[PDB]
Amino acid sequence: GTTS
Amino acid sequence: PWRSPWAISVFAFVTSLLGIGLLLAVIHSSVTRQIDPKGCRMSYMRPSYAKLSDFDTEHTRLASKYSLYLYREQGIDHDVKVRGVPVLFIPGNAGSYKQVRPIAAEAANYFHDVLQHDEAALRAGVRSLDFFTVDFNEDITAFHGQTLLDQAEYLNEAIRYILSLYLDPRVSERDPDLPDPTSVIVLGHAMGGIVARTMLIMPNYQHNSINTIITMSAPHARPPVSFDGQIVQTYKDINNYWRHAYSQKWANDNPLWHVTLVSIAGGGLDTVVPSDYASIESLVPDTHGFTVFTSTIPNVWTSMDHQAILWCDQFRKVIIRALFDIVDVHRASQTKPRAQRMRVFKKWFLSGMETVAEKIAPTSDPTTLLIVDDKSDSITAEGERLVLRELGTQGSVRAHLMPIPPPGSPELKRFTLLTDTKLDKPGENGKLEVMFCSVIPSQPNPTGPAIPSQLDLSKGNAGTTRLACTNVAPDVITLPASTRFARFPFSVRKEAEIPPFSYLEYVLDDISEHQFVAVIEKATIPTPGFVIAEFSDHSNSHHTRHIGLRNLLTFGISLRLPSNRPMMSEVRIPSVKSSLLAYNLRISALECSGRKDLFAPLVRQYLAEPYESKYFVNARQAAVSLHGVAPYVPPPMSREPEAEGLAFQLWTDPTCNSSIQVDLTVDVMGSLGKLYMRYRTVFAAFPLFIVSLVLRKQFQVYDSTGSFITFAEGLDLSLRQSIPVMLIVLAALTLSTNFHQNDLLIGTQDPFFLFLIPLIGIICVGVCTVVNYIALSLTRLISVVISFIGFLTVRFGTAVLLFLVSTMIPYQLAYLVACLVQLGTLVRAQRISSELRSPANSNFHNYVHSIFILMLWILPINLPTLVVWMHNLSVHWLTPFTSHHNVFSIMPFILLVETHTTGQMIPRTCCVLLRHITSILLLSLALYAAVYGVSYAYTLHQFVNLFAFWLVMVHSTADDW
Ligand SMILES: *NCCOP(=O)(O)OC[C@H]1O[C@H](O[C@@H]2[C@@H](OC[C@H]3O[C@H](O[C@H]4[C@H](O)[C@@H](N)[C@@H](O[C@@H]5[C@@H](O)[C@H](O)[C@@H](O)[C@@H](O)[C@H]5OP(=O)(O)OC[C@@H](COCCCCCCCCCCCCCCCCCC)OC(=O)CCC/C=C\C/C=C\C/C=C\C/C=C\CCCCC)O[C@@H]4CO)[C@@H](OP(=O)(O)OCCN)[C@@H](O)[C@@H]3O)O[C@H](CO)[C@@H](O)[C@@H]2O)[C@@H](O[C@H]2O[C@H](CO)[C@@H](O)[C@H](O)[C@@H]2O)[C@@H](O)[C@@H]1O
Ligand SMILES: CC(C)CCC[C@@H](C)[C@H]1CC[C@H]2[C@@H]3CC=C4C[C@@H](O)CC[C@]4(C)[C@H]3CC[C@]12C
Ligand SMILES: CC(C)CCC[C@@H](C)[C@H]1CC[C@H]2[C@@H]3CC=C4C[C@@H](O)CC[C@]4(C)[C@H]3CC[C@]12C
Ligand SMILES: CCCCCCCCCCCCCCCC(=O)O
Repeated sequence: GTTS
Repeated sequence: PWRSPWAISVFAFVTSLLGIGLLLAVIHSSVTRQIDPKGCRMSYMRPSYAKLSDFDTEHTRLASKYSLYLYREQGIDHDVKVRGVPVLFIPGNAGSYKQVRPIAAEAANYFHDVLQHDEAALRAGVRSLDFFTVDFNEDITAFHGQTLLDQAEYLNEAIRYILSLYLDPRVSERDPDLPDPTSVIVLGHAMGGIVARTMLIMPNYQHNSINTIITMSAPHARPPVSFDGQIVQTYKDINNYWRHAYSQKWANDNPLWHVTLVSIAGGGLDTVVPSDYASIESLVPDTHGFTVFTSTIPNVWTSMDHQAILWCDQFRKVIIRALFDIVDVHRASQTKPRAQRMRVFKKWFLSGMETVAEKIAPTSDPTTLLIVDDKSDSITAEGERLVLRELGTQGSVRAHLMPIPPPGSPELKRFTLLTDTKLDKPGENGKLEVMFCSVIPSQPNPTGPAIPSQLDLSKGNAGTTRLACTNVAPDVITLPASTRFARFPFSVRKEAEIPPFSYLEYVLDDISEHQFVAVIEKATIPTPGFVIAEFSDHSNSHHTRHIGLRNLLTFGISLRLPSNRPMMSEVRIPSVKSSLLAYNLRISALECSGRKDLFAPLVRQYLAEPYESKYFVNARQAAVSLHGVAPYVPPPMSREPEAEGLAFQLWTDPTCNSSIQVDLTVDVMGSLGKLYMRYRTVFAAFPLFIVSLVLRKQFQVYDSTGSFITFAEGLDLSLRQSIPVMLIVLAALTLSTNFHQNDLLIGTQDPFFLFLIPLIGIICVGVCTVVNYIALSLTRLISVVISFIGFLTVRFGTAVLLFLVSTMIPYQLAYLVACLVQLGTLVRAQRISSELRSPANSNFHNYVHSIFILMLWILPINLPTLVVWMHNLSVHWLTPFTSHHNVFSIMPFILLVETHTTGQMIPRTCCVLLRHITSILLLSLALYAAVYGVSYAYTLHQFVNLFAFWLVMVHSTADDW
């Protein structure tokens, strides 16, 4: 995934 | 004669135009002038949260409203088990529990990548950090004090649950020989830092359960707004608790003896919480905590938002490294002792050039013995700078030994070394190693076995002088890389980051026991790198400019540092202390003749009062904004005269043989825009100073002539005599061991800042005029809607309110409803006055309008409590209300609004005594709003309630009710  | 409510005097219009103009100039120049560079690199992660749903209403009543989560980073944390040190993150006013993503992910990754393989660090007691985060439903703590207390109580119970987790084999996997955890590390953001401090004074606090508090952008010194009395009282409680506890002489009597509090402030880019309020200098002694700005944190060197302080990449790396250097799972409190924690926090958060900085190498154990020939080719003459323009010219390991001058001379001397090359740690091979060498006597005098001591022999002959040498890597000061291709101390792109400079600064007395400073050039092939080392005299390097603030603001200050100046120069202006004044710094071009300079000039703009240093790489033109003596914060503690005011530390290449010019002038518009953070809260109370003086003039003329003039006409009459006189009284009031000296009026008793009283007065005059016109427009607009409904019809065709407040309605909802009913009465009065245009109908309209303006200027204070109550209803939380306080806080307004709906005009006013009571009450309200309005804005509702009660008494029995 990965978010900020 | 009938004078329109819309008409305004030229005098009152011009003054209101200047007030609105000065408001726009302050607001505009606070978002465009003296703005710090933004240098936060975005952080990305894979978030996951495990709700600890077994922490329920059996443990605390608030668990039906609040929730606790364990952060799990996907790909690193594969199960919901605790395996390390518990850390608790507390979000701020309307913050999210999900704001723990960046700091918790960095901790999860760093232990995975580095520490879990480091067997020595694991042997020393380092484990994972378990990040627990708390869901407060985005509750507004800054505006409600019972919310703050509820959060603190919930989190004390949550800490008990968290520490119970480490007792359960089904939830905890730890080494069996480890002690049980008895403490949690608390990281708080904004009002979370206050919840963290509030937690230690609550009755359900478990002793020794918190020893480490780190807060990011938390207003420790002062409440952000004072709209709630419980917030103000809780701030008094916690601030008094810290001050009283740390004022104890015997540590056993000090409840906060083992507690360290570190306050990190975003700086000038933080527009939610003023960075002035983050100062804990009046709360925590330097042995137990400090306030640091993100602009002085090494490898961060940037200012931050309120929200960016959590997700900044550079900052999260630093905070995680600091947190990993304090944990110790061999101790039941999962941290190192208090002094060791303070030393680590100073290493990771501070520049290293502070007075509280500790020097390790001068008095530590030697780590190498250097054998060097007796020919003394390495040993240079005293008083010569060592300049290495390239590393590895000769092709062999070299030693440059610089003899330390004898301490016989009285004047203070320093050794300074600057290099762009990384300095080798002990027992490591690199390009460069710097070390303090002491002569080993040729006589076989017994000493330590020197088993850790490695040996470097560069003699290659029969001379073979022996030196015991200590590596200085422990005390290296990291400086931002100042090259010609650099503009900021940071880099938002990781690829473009320049490896920082290395700096050593020592007082001669610290290292006098040694005999040499050895710069070991280990490079063989020519590689880029420079080294400058020298001893300098305090007279040659440090300059102080004793120039008054008046002359500095008039002319500015200009210096000419000579060509024969050291690498590092300091310029101190002791008269630059205010946080309200901003400057412009200019550094002249370095006309390096022939050769290029080894590095570009570096300027460190720093204050000792909080730890705020700002770096300007390749400095030519710098905006100087400092967080010094702020208005409403507790007074600064005592300091030596050598640490007062603002200082600039300058690094230039000393081999250029060119003088440098430093200019410092005042930035008038930047200084003007500095006022927004400091005085924004003045505008919930101080416009009531103008309104009360206008209502005083309206009632004076009415009681004397029987014509109740319009608000604009009352303002015109007040600006001529009444308002100017009472601003002079406020100025005279300001001129006439206490930590609350700075809570009243303009926050400062300094005479220089007396112009702030006229400034605030004129801006408040403009704001009151604008709000008057807004209310007139709203009345006319509702009247137009009513007339339009009437035409559409024509062409196409009590005493119960007391019961409501006592049961469930907070008096703020009743106050809003009273304001709406007053607006309805105002619309009715305006319509009647337009239809009939009687002098009696103009009086009632003007009177109702002025009372509406008075009611409307209190609504800002009451509105925050409505949003809290509506939110709690949404969450299904019910808060009981004390009927005695609700009824007495709203009944005078209810009775006044009812009397106005009956259409009764205030009776005109032993009779002169009743005439003077209205004047005295309104004068006292004006003065009270001006003086106690910033710090005690919650009392204005009660005082205006008292005024509404008197007007109900004049209405009743001073006439036929
Ligand atoms: N990766 C890692 C991470 O990342 P992220 O996260 O993604 O990040 C990044 C990003 O960012 C951004 O964005 C962001 C994001 O977000 C997300 C998030 O979300 C959430 O969280 C959130 C929360 O929730 C919220 N709430 C917030 O919070 C906060 C907290 O935190 C804190 O703590 C506290 O403190 C606070 O701050 C809070 O907030 P609040 O509370 O809410 O708010 C506050 C403020 C604002 O408010 C407003 C106010 C109101 C209004 C009113 C006013 C008044 C008015 C006036 C008057 C008028 C009247 C008229 C009259 C007439 C009558 C007659 C009749 O506050 C403030 O600000 C204050 C100030 C202002 C105010 C006031 C003033 C006034 C006045 C004054 C006057 C005058 C005076 C003057 C002068 C005088 C003097 C002179 C003479 C002498 O926030 C947070 C965030 O963080 C969560 O999530 P959830 O939960 O799931 O969800 C929920 C939602 N809600 C978390 O988790 C997350 O994370 O995103 C978004 C989108 O969506 C956005 O939006 C945000 O922002 C961006 O970027 C950025 O970043 C940073 C930020 O963050 C920065 O730094 C940078 O730079 C950039 O920009 C993006 O792009 C990114 O990506
Ligand atoms: C700086 C402050 C004054 C901002 C408010 C400006 C606006 C709302 C004010 C300033 C001067 C005002 C005008 C002054 C005089 C009159 C004459 C009157 O018979 C009708 C309204 C009218 C035409 C006013 C309308 C509103 C007005 C234009
Ligand atoms: C006569 C005029 C000035 C009255 C209008 C002022 C009202 C609408 C304003 C003034 C200050 C405002 C508050 C300032 C900031 C916050 C924090 C936020 O998290 C919730 C809303 C809340 C609590 C605002 C509610 C509305 C508020 C009370
Ligand atoms: C006309 C009325 C204007 C009054 C000005 C009020 C300014 C409000 C300031 C907001 C306080 C900070 C909000 C929460 C911040 C925190 O979490 O600490």
